[PDB]
Amino acid sequence: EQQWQAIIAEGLGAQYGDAVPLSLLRDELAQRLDQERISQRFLAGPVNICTLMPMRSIPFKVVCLLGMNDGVYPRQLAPLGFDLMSQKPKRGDRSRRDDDRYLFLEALISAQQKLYISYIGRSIQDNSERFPSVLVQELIDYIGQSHYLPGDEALNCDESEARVKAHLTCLHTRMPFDPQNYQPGERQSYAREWLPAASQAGKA
Amino acid sequence: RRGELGFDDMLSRLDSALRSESGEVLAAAIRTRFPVAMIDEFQDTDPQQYRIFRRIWHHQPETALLLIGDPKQAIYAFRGADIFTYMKARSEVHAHYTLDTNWRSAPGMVNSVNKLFSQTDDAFMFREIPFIPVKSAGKNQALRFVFKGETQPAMKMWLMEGESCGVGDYQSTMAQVCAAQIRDWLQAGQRGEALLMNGDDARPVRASDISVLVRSRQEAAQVRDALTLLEIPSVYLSNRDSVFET
Amino acid sequence: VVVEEFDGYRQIWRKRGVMPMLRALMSARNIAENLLATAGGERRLTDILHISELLQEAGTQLESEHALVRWLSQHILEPDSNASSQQMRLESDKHLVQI
Amino acid sequence: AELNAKTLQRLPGDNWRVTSYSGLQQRXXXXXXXXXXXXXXXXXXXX
Amino acid sequence: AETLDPLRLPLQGERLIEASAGTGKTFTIAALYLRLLLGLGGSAAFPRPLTVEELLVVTFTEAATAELRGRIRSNIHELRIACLRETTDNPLYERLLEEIDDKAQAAQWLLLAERQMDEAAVFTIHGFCQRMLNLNAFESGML
Amino acid sequence: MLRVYHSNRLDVLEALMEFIVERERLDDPFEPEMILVQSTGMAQWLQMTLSQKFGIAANIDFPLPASFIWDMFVRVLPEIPKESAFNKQSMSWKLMTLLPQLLEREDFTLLRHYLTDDSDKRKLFQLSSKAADLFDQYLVYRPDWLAQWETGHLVEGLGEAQAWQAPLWKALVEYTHQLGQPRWHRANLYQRFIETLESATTCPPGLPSRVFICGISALPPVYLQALQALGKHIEIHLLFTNPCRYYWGDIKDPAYLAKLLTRQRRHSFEDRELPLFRDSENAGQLFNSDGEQDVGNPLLASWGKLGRDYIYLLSDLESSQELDAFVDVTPDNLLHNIQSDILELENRAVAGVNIEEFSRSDNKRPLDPLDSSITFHVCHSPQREVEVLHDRLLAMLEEDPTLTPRDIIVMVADIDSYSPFIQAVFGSAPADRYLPYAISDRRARQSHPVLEAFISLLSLPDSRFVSEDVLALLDVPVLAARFDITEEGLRYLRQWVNESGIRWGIDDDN
Amino acid sequence: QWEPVLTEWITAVLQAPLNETGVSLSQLSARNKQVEMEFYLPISEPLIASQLDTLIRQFDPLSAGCPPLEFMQVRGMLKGFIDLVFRHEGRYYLLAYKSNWLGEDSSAYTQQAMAAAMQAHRYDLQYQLYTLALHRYLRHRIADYDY
Ligand SMILES: Nc1ncnc2c1ncn2[C@@H]1O[C@H](COP(=O)(O)OP(=O)(O)NP(=O)(O)O)[C@@H](O)[C@H]1O
Ligand SMILES: [Mg+2]
Repeated sequence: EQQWQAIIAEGLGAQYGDAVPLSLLRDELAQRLDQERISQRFLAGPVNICTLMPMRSIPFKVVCLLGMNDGVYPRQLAPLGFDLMSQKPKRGDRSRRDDDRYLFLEALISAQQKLYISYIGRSIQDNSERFPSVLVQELIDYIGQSHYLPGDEALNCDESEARVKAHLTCLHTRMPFDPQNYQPGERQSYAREWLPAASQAGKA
Repeated sequence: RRGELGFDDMLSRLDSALRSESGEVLAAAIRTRFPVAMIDEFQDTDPQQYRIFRRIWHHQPETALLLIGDPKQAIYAFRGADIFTYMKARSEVHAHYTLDTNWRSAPGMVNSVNKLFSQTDDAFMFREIPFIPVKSAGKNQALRFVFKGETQPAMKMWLMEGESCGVGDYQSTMAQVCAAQIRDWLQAGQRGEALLMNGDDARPVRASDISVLVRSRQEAAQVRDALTLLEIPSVYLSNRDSVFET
Repeated sequence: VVVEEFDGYRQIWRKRGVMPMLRALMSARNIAENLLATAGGERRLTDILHISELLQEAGTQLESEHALVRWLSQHILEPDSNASSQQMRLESDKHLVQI
Repeated sequence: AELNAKTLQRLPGDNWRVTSYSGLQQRXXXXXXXXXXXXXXXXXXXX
Repeated sequence: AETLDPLRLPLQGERLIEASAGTGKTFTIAALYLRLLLGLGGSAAFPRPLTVEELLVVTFTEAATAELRGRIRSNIHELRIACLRETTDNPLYERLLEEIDDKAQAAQWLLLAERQMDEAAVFTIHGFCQRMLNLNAFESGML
Repeated sequence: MLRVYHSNRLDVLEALMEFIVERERLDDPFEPEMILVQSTGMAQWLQMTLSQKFGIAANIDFPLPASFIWDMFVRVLPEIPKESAFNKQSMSWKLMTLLPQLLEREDFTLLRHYLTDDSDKRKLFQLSSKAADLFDQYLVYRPDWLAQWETGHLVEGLGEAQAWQAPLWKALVEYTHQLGQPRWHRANLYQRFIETLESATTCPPGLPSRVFICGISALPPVYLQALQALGKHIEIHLLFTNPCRYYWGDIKDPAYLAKLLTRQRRHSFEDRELPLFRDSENAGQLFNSDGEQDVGNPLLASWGKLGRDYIYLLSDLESSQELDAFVDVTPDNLLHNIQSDILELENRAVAGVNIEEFSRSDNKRPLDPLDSSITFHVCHSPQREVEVLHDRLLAMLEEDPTLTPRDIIVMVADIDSYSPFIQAVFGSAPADRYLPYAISDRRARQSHPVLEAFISLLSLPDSRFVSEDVLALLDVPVLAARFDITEEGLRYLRQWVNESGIRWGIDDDN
Repeated sequence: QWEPVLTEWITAVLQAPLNETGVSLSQLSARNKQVEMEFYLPISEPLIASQLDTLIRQFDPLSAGCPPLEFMQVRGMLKGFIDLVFRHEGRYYLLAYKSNWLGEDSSAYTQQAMAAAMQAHRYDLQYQLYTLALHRYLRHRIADYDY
């Protein structure tokens, strides 16, 4: 009732006389009922999961980023196309893409200890290829061009580069029971539920 | 009524939109948005598609258009594509350009195909689709494949024995034989005997590098059932079957 | 005893959702291991996990525990064509014949 | 090979929570359960 | 029919390029794409250099769009690296660099393109008309 | 005065605000304290941080800059209504009037081809909504235009399709006059607002003591034009984070660098400005007629294109007093190397410009193999990916003694695509393993079924009344409750409907 | 069905005198009003029930009723909305509205039964907590504040 009557009230207060078809309102109200979001529990303290919101930047010790696959991020909403602003921009114009591109910088500046970036390399279903977002691409580029692993202190620019970029990138496996996960080392899985599966200890 | 849309309906609606008197404004925007367009795999083209691309870029200066296609390759007629409209475009374009050399496959594979399509005159039986001989590259000259020592010729046609053959017999036998040949390459692949070699370089033949091309689904299942019977795990990449049916 | 364990499963089902339940069942029954022991069962296990992953995606949007069992049947009847419910590749561990 | 899963030692995390007074009354598990309403009820037979 | 040099092709009006299988048809699209970004080929060159978002490439399969997108990304990257090193170990890039006039400004445009690569225009037809309608709606008479 | 606080990181700025509240205490107790935020999360954080220092935080007003600025016109100027006369909502319903009247005006023809085709009015409404949205945007970011079209003049050097927008705008001003609703609106108002504060007594009634701008890195130029002229009275503090301590903004004219050669005083020690004085102006940096070229760090140049324009605004304020507190970060971990290289604005990328440079690799910075500071992880599905994330979170907690899961955040492109998976893996985790989580920005669905069933009820006049579709209305236990069909009996209406041959629409008439 | 039923009742509310000072809600100028204060009150070391309700019950007559309140160990922030805060005679007040009561109309609200329901819904701890909040906020805002 509140939303509906809010719509109609918006109408009346605007002085709109003509008869109206129902299919106009039915599809307004659909938009009105799901418009709401619940952010309540944000900083309650349970580890925080949430989408990247402009102008919200909170210093943290650990920042995780998921779904950096190319084309999923940044997010795309074209300008309306008869917009005049998008034709001749001035300084302070805001456009969604530049918003995302700037956020990915904020989150970098904000993480005070561990930054964590992830993206889907290969579609699990067809083993197709997927790609990282262009931002992640630029980042790994910058890392690889600014650093070298201590192993080879004289090799080459590009070779030490692809070397590092190989050292920073981890390829996690396709299935949880893949025993590679559990081989003792640095990356090792805490899930003990798949362990006997990976050990292949079961009887047929 | 619902304000929905669909694949064929998309293309159709853009064609109609241009078609309409107002559509000329529309085209002007696109000639602004993309004052070039490079269409690839153009040998597959629809009447609608070509009507569009033409109506946009056939005229006006400063816009380019690049059509890229091999008319020999157009297999999609079932999906609505048509060769004849390609030949039409080929007619209305003044300039043609040809790329000479095959970079893809072995120096043997080039000569094999060329030999097989030079057997008759006008193999493709469209006067407008002449075959021409192509030349392998120099990067590929050293390519060779070795199975139990001495190299295996680039192409091997497996001839069935007997006089009359029905489709069923053919599908059983040939699938089976394919499988038997496939596991042999594999077993020789785990011992490192059979190798894909560019010059001195090599690599054993993993079950990955083998591909089996089939025309239809039932065919493919016919391949797998026999091929898994030999304990070779196999996938079918075109499988559209849904999990819930299992 | 069996009746009991399933009765605890319903509890996990109501509180924690679906996928947690099927997880608990797979661990306790040891099925996720016994299939991998069995020949070919690797494929079967992939199908099971996949289906579960879908029971999440439809599991949230539907509030009822029961309307989900409602839903699953309806999809068992009409498989459709659609992309996400299409089978995943069985294993990428071993190189495969790409038919 | 041999293989094993690591296991956490410290608690995953202690209690830090932002709550209202409502997050205080909560509910009671045991002999006494706390509710706003009174369980005891009396019927009225006057008509 | 004339034989083709990627760097000799005039990019004006309609042009058809035909050749048999494995002939590198897809492979050339990269070269022409770069050429378009820098406005090269002189007489055969397009009037003015273009921006990544102004180049339309339309391919047959959704997968092919992904691949070609990637390859173009890589090639732009490598070519930029070369422009800064002024030498390169690959022949096609080497010829491009012989054609290029000012290598620094070239590297700048390339960098900008490389950034723009997120929204770079590659589609299929059914993926093209999709966008285009939702882009200019009035004309198309769409919601 | 308008004060501007530049910082590396927020935790400094939040503490500065603490200090400002501390030294000076508003006379009136009940006057709430104005702090501008662009979101709710930022507010909630600021509270939790203040109340921890002071011991409590309350009466802190957290409006949006637009909402605030609007609130303020009401205070400086009489006659203004509390909510304005132009909205992203109402303007829709007014345009949905004007457009039919204005068809075939010899101008709007382009539209006339769009609409007149056919409709149940759906199209007209879509177009109304979008036009409204634009005019709002114009109001904020381009009020000069609406001043033009309000007259009937046109703007030169402005893209096509203006011609059908402007007369619609004029028609809107005039029409909403005819309805008599208040003429005043954000576009024509803010100018007379700036002007009335321009010449005034320093004490206009009703304005709050001191105002804070915290965590908002983007404001339209109009608001800064406003707050600048406001500074003559109320003290405003701009809390602004920017990564680069130097000036990474642009340059307008080579005569505009003179004004930008002023200095940023530092509270901690002494005044400071950008490096290499006038030589960095010529340089390659500020080049041609365009903005900054090299921009030092390649990352910042590419990513920061927003903060560019904004920091270019803030430095354009005449009366502004800017001071800068930057906490240097000491390079150790890879991450700190990056955040550093951004901060001091240097390029650490080894190009391999020449071969003698290109051979030896050691002039890069060395990288410890042990560093998890920045890590990249390739997974297969969203499922598998989140599941790996979980493990790495645990490992990170175990590896450092003080880490509170409160200190960890997980961000997503679109949270609704990843919700079910998160809820799956964090939910199924065993006790010892289990760590708590909270998901924010989920689309808020409090009751799924009633809403859906109701919308379908609005859909009746079309609806074909397929049997299963009608029964789905009974699925909802309330719509059954009204009709007192129990769940047990509803098993019967499943077979009966099936068996009794009920399939097509409801009546013979239908 | 409500409007004529409400508009009367509200006046009865605003006109009711309060406490011993006899203040009418009507007499409050918007300068002395503060509407719906949200506060955040930090709790530093874990707050244990029994280590509190003894302090409560000790000085509180109202906490004699019902068992000791039980809540798990908690450390963190505490939230709340003061319905209304206003100052009269240079003296602050704390005001909270409650509604409920499906069953009754008449004197089922008395000095006794109000205190009964307070002890039933544990508004005791609630008002004490607010008073702590308002206390700290005044101690903060008012130079030379005394409880
Ligand atoms: N000019 C070139 N120099 C070096 N390698 C090349 C060149 N052109 C093509 N190749 C390689 O040759 C193979 C075939 O290239 P491709 O672009 O697929 O041709 P195509 O015409 O698109 N084949 P298809 O799509 O089946 O017609 C690829 O594996 C390329 O790397
Ligand atoms: Mg190709």
